[PDB]
Amino acid sequence: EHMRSIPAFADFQEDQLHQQLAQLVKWNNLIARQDMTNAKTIEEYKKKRF
Amino acid sequence: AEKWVSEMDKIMESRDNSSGLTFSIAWKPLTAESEQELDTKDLVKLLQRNSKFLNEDDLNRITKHFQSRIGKAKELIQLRNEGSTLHQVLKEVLDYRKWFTFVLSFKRVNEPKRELTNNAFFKFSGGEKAMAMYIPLFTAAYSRYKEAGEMAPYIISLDEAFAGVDENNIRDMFEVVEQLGFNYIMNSQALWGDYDTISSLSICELVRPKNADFVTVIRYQWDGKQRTFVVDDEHVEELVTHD
Amino acid sequence: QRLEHQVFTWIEQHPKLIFSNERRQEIARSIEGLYEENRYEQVREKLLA
Amino acid sequence: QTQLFDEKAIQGMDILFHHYWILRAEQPEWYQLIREREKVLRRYLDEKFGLRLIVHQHFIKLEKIPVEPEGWMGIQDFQEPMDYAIFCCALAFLEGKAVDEQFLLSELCQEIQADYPGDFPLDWTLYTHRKSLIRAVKVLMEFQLIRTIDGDIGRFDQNEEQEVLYEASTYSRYFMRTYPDDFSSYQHWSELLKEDWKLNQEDERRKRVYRKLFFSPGLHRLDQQDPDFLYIRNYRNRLAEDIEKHSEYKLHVYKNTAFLSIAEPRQYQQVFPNSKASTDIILQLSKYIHGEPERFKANENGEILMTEGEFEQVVDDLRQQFGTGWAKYFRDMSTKGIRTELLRAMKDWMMAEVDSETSLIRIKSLTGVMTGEYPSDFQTGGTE
Amino acid sequence: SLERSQFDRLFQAITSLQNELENDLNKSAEEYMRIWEDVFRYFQTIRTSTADYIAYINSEQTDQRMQTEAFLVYKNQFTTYLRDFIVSLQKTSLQIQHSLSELTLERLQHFFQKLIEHRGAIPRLEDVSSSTNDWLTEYEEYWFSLRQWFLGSAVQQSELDILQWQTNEMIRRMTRYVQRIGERQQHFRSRKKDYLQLSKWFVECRDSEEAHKLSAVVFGSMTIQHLQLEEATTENLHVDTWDEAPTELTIKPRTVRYREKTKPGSFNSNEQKKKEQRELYLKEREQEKKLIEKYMTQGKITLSALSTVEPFIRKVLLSWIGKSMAAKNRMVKTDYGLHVKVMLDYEKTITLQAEDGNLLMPDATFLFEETR
Amino acid sequence: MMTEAKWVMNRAGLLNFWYYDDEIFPFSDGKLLLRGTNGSGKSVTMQSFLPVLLDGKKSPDRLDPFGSKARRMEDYLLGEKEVVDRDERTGYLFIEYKKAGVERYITTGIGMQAKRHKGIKSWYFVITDNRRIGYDFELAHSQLGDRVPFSAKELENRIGEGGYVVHTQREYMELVNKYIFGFQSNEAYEDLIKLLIQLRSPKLSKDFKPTVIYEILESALPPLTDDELRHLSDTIESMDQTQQQ
Amino acid sequence: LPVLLDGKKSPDRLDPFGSKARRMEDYLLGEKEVVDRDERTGYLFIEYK
Ligand SMILES: Nc1ncnc2c1ncn2[C@@H]1O[C@H](COP(=O)(O)OP(=O)(O)O)[C@@H](O)[C@H]1O
Repeated sequence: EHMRSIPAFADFQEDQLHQQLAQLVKWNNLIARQDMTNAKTIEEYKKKRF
Repeated sequence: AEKWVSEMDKIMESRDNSSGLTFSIAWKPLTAESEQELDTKDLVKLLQRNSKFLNEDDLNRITKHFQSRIGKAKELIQLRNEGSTLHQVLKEVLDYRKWFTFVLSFKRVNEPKRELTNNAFFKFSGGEKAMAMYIPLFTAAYSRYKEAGEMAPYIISLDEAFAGVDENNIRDMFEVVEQLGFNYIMNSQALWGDYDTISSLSICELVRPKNADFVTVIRYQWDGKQRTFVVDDEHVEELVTHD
Repeated sequence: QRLEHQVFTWIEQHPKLIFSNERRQEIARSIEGLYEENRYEQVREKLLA
Repeated sequence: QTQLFDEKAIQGMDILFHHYWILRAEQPEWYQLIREREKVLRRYLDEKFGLRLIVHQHFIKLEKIPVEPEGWMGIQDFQEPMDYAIFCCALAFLEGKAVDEQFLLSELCQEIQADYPGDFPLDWTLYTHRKSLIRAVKVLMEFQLIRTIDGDIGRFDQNEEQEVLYEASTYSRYFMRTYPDDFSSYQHWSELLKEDWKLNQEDERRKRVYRKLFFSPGLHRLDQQDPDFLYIRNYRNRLAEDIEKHSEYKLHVYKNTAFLSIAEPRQYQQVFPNSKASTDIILQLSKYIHGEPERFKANENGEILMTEGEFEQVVDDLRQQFGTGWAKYFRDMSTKGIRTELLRAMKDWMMAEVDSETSLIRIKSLTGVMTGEYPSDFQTGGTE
Repeated sequence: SLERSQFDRLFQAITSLQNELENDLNKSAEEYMRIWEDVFRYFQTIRTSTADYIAYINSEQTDQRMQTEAFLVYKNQFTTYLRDFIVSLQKTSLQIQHSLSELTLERLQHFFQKLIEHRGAIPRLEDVSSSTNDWLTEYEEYWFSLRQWFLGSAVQQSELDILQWQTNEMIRRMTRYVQRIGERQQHFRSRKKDYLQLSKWFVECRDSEEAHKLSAVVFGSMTIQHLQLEEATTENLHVDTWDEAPTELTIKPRTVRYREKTKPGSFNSNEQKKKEQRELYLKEREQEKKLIEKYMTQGKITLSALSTVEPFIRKVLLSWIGKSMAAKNRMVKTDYGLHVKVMLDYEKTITLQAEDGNLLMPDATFLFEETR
Repeated sequence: MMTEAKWVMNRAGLLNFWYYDDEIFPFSDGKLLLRGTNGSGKSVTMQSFLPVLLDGKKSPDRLDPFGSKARRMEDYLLGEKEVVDRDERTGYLFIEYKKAGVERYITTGIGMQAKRHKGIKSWYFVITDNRRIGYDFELAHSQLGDRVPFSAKELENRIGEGGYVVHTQREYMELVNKYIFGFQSNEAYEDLIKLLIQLRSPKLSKDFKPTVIYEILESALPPLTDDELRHLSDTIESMDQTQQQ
Repeated sequence: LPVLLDGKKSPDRLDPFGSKARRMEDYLLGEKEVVDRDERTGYLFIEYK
């Protein structure tokens, strides 16, 4: 959402965001947790989100 | 509520009543049952205390008083075996209408103000009784509207209109209602609304003897002197033609 | 229900035809009982009347 | 300052009876109303009925344990035993899920399939099994035992691949009451009743009579010396006075039956007569029985005995006379089907019994309380 | 971490503003600009604080954080927010709301004009083409925003009120979640064996009736049923229902041939009934009026004069006599439009005769007034 | 500036309501006085008109004079089963305000459908185009030969251009206030209606003495609506539950 | 009646059923608020011919 708010990246997509975020966690910029606690749709439940 | 009572008293003082009497009402805080609690009178004084004069110390005191009241609510739950949920006990402890009481007062001509207890009321004459009983109610229903805009029609609805007022004095009650300027729907078993103080009025008579499934409406009219029938213009045309 | 609507929209578009209240009741009920009691013939027969 | 049984208490009692339980999160008005009088309700229920009223933070529940179970009592949305089995297995599954835990419909189906205790495995490739599971899940959702994260279970009927995301709600814990011993030591449901009444030895008879009156549509005289009916006969007046005082109902007593009538049934209540067409034929049959007292002379116990053939003949006679006015559902169905449907309906209301051995039909005296007919102008219309 | 003096600073600024407005524009323009600057700097500070805090409270971070120990972290952060921010809001909002109630646009426009003076004094090199009236409107809209924030409006709940109500809702939510954690931890005494035993029992059932019976015994009856009847017609314990008089119902035939309705029904518009009833009632009234008129003598009735009277007139006269003594003026009213005055002499043995009985009573006179 | 021109109530209708079939009571300069032998409806009519049409709340307490729960709105709408052989109806109540000294009319009315002890719908409406029911507007078309009161959709269609139709008491009360009364708040309107209800209670006629006035006024003050206490009671109950656990 | 038949003035003889709603003392005095009395002496007597 924040990426889409900025005019330059307003057209952002989830896939490029995931590529960059995986890249970042490779650099230890972030602490990754797996989202197994709650969901809102079937696919969200099946997804091993973070 | 205090503003409402203040407006009501202002209106009750700002008129002269045909019975040679003037009324005034006040909404005063009561004294608590005993000193075994934070006396509710202190809390009421703090609440009525003007905001400008409020200060952090008074805020702390008010919070303390409310804490005490809630503690009393829990204590009452435990002590009263009725098993009522805490919600009821809170709604009882914090109900402010119990903290205040009304006091009606009347002032005969050039005599000191007095409180209107039942006993004093019975000494009154019929017109005095009617005025005392039906000025506070009408003046209250009129005070409420003053909160309203200028488009509002001052409506009231009286059931068994004025039952109890001695037949002669109902004239004065209608005079009062006329003066305030109410629009109303009143029902009665014997009231005919032929009193000369009523500028204009519409009377409908219902008839269905015991079990008939249809109500028959006989619509009259009034103009202050005489009570004619009503025949509707379109209905006059239809009646002329339908013969 | 839609057919009833169309029939009584056909009447009210033709003001020169005088369908009394009683005949309107007759048509209403005859439509109301389509294919359970009476075929369509009893409706259009009254319109044609 | 003491409480008294008043309009609020009567309303609370009716609400308690006519629902399985009341939930705070969904019925806040009813929950609040019931709780305020909860002291008086507990006292009265304990003294007269003996039912345990369970008042909790999230719900209020009256453990309506019947004196003698009857067909209409059970969960009505279910139509086969397999539905009950799947319902119980689903509950067992929910015991394994923490509150607000989320599980997919496939997991629930798999666990139910694994646990299902029958000799014959539960299989999802069938239509009937999937329909049974959908009915079970619908009843579960009715009691808010499980909430639905968006999806659609109805499609499961025609698409076994359907998927749904469900959430175990807190109420699942409290749904089923507690049982006396290690419940597994018992071998048949009848043994449960012998326990639940082992706690009510004190004035068992009064609680018995009150439960039968309030729960069942009627109370039939077992024989000439039925103790419950003897009790009612001995205390007709005070029973009537107490019941009128404490509830809307008014007692009736006859030689062979006793029941409570209700004058102004509120929305949530079930009553006879009602909209369902089968009642119309029940009223017509009642009138037809009234009309031939010598042919259908009731035996001393108030029963009227007829064989399936005789009942079918009666139904044919009714189809001849009043059939023109029956609902199109029955007008198009053969005699034996009408007999089956009418007998199911009359069973639900304890109007009649099908004799287990001889297939003999027993029409109970309760049927003769009410009779119905078409308006005379239509009947003359039926002549035209 | 917020500052507990936020509302204290804003209150001091508004207090100085009140102090100067009481002096009625008798001071320099720079003072007014500084006062306004302090006031709205602090107000914008508070506005940012409330925006951020309400975002924190609403945070879906909280909503997912309920399911863990992290909620404890959220609880600590939330209680810090309440203890630093909202407590000050509660202590100072009342006085602020009062002061803002005092200060409308009317008490401010001269102060706006002097603010404008100082604004002109500033050598603004910006794109200042907006007229002095534009500066006035900017300041007025700013102050109206402040007034709406605290006092709200007759059509919208103030910002303060919405903030406070959301805070209370969140407090209830958090306490209830702690309750739920207690519930989750305590109760776990699983019943699984009971449920599987129950399923085993149910599958053994032959047919639906047996299964429903078992469900009733196990879970308990899900409802109750009863017969509808309008009255406790019978009272006889000794008669079988068949031999008793049944209760008769009107079965509605389930064919439109007779009647069946789902959409709004029709009524009869029974005007002829009403016409008949009105005419009969008014005829009765007129005839009674005439019967009263029949005895009128020179505009009044004196009982001693009456020779023989209709029983109805006797009853009407007794009604009048009774009613008259109730009213001190001894005036009476009648449905015929006739005011009636009743005077009583009570030393007399006078007989009022009719077809039935001779009533001895004290003499009376009845005057009728001119209803014109 | 001038004063606004005050509204006045001159007309009051019923349509297939109670034993009323099609009646419209006129007001002479905003005043009206029903009368008749007891058991004739002199009370039920007024209860139907006021204060029901002012806010639209129809719960038994509002109709009930004692404040008890004797009769529901359905019972008034359908009438005693022992008298009228019907179990389904659609009734219309409405009042017609007129601006004194001008020829503009605003109507407000309720629409109900009831099936004996089966549940009662309701829809409220307000007409603002200066049409008057019975002169250039109607509620029951003669189509099909009989008279059928309009259903919700038809009423919305005919009114929709000139007025609003709503299906919730809150919206109706806000509309009526906004147009006729113009209170600057909903709370004041609610308290006014509470006082009007109190006036219309019968304790005056019997116990004619001042302490009745104290009870009437004391009952007029608005108490703490359960919502405001709900946060406090819920929170304290949860905290005490935690303590016990 | 029946007071002067026997003389039993207890509330059970006054109330139409026997309740304690109203008592002979108030009947003699008259209700508290309606009158200022607090003491009185009265008589009741029937005459037979
Ligand atoms: N639901 C009901 N239950 C009992 N009586 C009803 C009901 N509805 C209407 N009634 C009738 O309403 C009629 C008029 O009542 P009401 O006008 O309030 O008395 P009054 O005119 O003397 O003030 C009564 O004759 C009563 O029978």
